[PDB]
Amino acid sequence: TKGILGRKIGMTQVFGENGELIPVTVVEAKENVVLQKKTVEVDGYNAIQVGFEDKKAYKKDAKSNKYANKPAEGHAKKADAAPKRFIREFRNVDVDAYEVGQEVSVDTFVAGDVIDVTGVSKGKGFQGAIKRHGQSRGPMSHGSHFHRAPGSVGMASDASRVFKGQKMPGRMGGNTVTVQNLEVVQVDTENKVILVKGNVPGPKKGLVEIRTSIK
Amino acid sequence: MIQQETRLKVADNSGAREVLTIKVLGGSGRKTANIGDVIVCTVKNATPGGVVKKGDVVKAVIVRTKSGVRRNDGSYIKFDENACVIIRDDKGPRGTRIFGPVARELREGNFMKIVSLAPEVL
Amino acid sequence: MKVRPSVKPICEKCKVIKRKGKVMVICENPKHKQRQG
Amino acid sequence: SRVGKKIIDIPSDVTVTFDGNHVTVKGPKGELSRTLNERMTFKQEENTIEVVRPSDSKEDRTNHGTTRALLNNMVQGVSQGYVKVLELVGVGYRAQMQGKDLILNVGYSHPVEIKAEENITFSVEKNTVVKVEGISKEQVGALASNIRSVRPPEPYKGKGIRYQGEYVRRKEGKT
RNA sequence: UAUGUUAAGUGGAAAAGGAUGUGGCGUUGCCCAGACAACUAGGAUGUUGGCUUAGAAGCAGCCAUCAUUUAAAGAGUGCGU
RNA sequence: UUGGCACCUCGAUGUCGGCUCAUCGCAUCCUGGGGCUGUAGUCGGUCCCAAGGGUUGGGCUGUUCGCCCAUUAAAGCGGUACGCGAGCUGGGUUCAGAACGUCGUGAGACAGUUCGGUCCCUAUCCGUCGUGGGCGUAGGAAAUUUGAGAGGAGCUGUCCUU
RNA sequence: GGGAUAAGUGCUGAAAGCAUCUAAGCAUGAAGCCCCCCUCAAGAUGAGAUUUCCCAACUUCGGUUAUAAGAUCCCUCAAAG
Ligand SMILES: CC[C@H]1OC(=O)[C@H](C)[C@@H](OC(=O)NCCCOCCC#Cc2ccc3c(=O)c(C(=O)O)cn(C)c3c2)[C@H](C)[C@@H](O[C@@H]2O[C@H](C)C[C@H](N(C)C)[C@H]2O)[C@](C)(OC)C[C@@H](C)C(=O)[C@H](C)[C@H]2NC(=O)O[C@@]21C
Ligand SMILES: [Mg+2]
Repeated sequence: TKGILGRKIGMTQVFGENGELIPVTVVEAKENVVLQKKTVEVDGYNAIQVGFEDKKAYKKDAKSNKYANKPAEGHAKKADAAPKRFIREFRNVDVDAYEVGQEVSVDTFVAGDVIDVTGVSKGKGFQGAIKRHGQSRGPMSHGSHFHRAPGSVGMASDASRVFKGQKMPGRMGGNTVTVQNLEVVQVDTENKVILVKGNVPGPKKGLVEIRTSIK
Repeated sequence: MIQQETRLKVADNSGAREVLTIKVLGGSGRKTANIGDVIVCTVKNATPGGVVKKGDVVKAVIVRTKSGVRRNDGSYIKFDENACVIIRDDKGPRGTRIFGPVARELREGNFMKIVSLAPEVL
Repeated sequence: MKVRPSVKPICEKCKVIKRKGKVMVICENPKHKQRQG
Repeated sequence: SRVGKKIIDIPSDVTVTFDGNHVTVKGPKGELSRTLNERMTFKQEENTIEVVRPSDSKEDRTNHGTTRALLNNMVQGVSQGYVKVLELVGVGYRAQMQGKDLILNVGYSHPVEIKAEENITFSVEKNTVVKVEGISKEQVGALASNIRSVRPPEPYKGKGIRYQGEYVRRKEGKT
């Protein structure tokens, strides 16, 4: 029903009614603007696109994503908006209620909703078999030479091959993760911040896509 | 964090001066326990006399572990020694002159005779 | 329900029927209900 | 097939509209519309209808008698009506209505509610005898089965929703 | 092409055995006097008589198992202890 | 499983237990649905459908196994070169030393014990886990995307109430 | 929480005027199947969809410069490695 693009600032704690330490993740949602209203007969599925943050305007000889390029200026000027930095869309919302060009405000959420925050994880880089996959590693003594490597990767002559999905070393992080059934403790309308009980995925200064639980 | 092969002091005049644990009841694969959790244990030092004697297998409930426990407000209670109290399979102690403090979390586990026969609930 | 490679009437009140491919016995004694065969 | 050929049917103050395959019967209590077997033909004389098998194959002898009794059930049911009676035996086992639905109290720590449907009516009697009524014999049968499946009879004290006059094999388990 | 067979994907892995699956060829005992169905038509008699057995009168077991009230009838074809 | 056959491998196919990692069957150990019972419900027994998931920690032996002590809802049976040593150990077994019992006149011998006894290899290809570049998608681009498919989860206890 | 099922339970129902879960049809029914939930996914060579941006001027005939829109080189960096 509701959706807002925000970014993660950090974590703190709130002493709620009945003195309970509620661990919280503060999220800064500001100038969320609808840029389109997808429709079933025009695009095949009804949804709305929200742009977050604020890039600078086009300049000739730009060398960074700080400034908008001509292609993006046009997309945002059709919604009379400023070029934005992060653009996502929401399907769960009902399109008739919204309108192209409106601001999505932190106050969309009331205290005590149930939301799903979808971000991207923090990068751990190239990581071994046991940190990436939770594997028990071998003996550290008693004359062992098998400390952290993964064990057998297969059988023998039957399946003279390694099967797909064998949990081997690679790059951890950089995965979209959706924590479910979190809730908001307070919405602040002036500093533009939605506080969410628990913890959310991602580095500090990241991007979170808060919407209403699908369960 | 109390696991098997952990030696605990007894906090009763039941007859056992110090005991060690074998299992932590409560689930397949359960490995650890804290205040308010029951275990199986065999005494290793008994008083001359007492109802419980050396080498017996007994139920018991943890009180005042040194890892301690978080409370819902962000308050933590820690202690300087592990300790335990023997039970009679009805959440009831054996001695009646329990020594040392006891946490307030034993109230919930309905170990009320343990909380009533205690120097300090905390 | 007995499932045996030999469905045969056990009582005189026993009727062999063929339902859904399988030769069964349906009787008023629930003990004599049988299935395969 | 004796059922089929021999036994001729008897339309009684009803209107059996044999429109090709799809028949219709309408009378005092309502209208029933079924689609009967293709190969079969029908000969309706005055106040009588006769079904005819095109051959004598096992195939055209079994279908024959089947949908000769499925017409009778329609005409006999659109004129006389079909009703099934269910009893409820047991201390505290009751039966009460709720307006187009029936609530059952059969010792289930929860009330069970059977909602009614088109062309089907329900009623109770002395809070024990439920009665399902309607024009289709296969709706009165379907519903009455649904209302006995709530708690079918048990073998020790007979407690449960039993069809009126249904032998409940009673075992004699002892304390 | 002609004439038939299967309904299981049989064809396109087993067997003793089990079966109102279906096709063929005989043989047959019954049937318009009207066999076979549930044909909702009667169902019991002196009489369990005798051994009557835990008393038990279609069950813990020898059956001595007589004629029919009768269109049709058995000291009960039979479900029972 | 114990075997029988001697068909590939003696210009070498490392053999037993344990560790790491599993994967598959179902004749199912638990959990779900049922027919039953010499099932009153809890109880158990039997058979059927079911393989989605789950299916402990220790003492003793090199042990697999088995017994025992505590638990658990359960502590399943098998295949995979009795899965897996170019992933690990090397306790057992199978070299040279030694010793006891036995056999041999003797050198020596025993699948009889016992103490000790070197586990090499920088990955070419297929395979697998990640991560780039090229090109194609009838113009060149920036962003948002539906989902053909594919993968992951999938367990369950106790208490209270009725 | 849907949808289709397994053993099973039925409803109406004849072959076989009776019966009967079955043959037509039509019900219900499991941690199982499908969807539902999380993630990857148009190299899905079938290469999909939506919005926007760029748009001339020599040819002697494009097998054409260089430029748009857009990027990169290079350099300061890390929420990434
Ligand atoms: C360091 C690099 C060198 O590697 C090696 O030494 C490794 C360690 C060696 O691994 C093994 O020991 N077995 C694995 C351990 C198995 O223990 C069980 C307990 C035992 C025993 C035993 C039995 C009999 C005798 C024996 O009777 C006797 C005598 O003298 O009579 C001498 N003792 C010592 C015996 C001891 C290689 C790899 C070895 O191969 C393997 O041996 C097996 C016989 C067969 C294996 N397969 C074919 C199944 C084979 O793979 C060789 C033979 O080396 C001795 C390798 C050959 C090629 C070499 O010579 C190279 C050049 C090595 N020489 C050197 O300098 O570099 C080396 C690479
Ligand atoms: Mg060779």
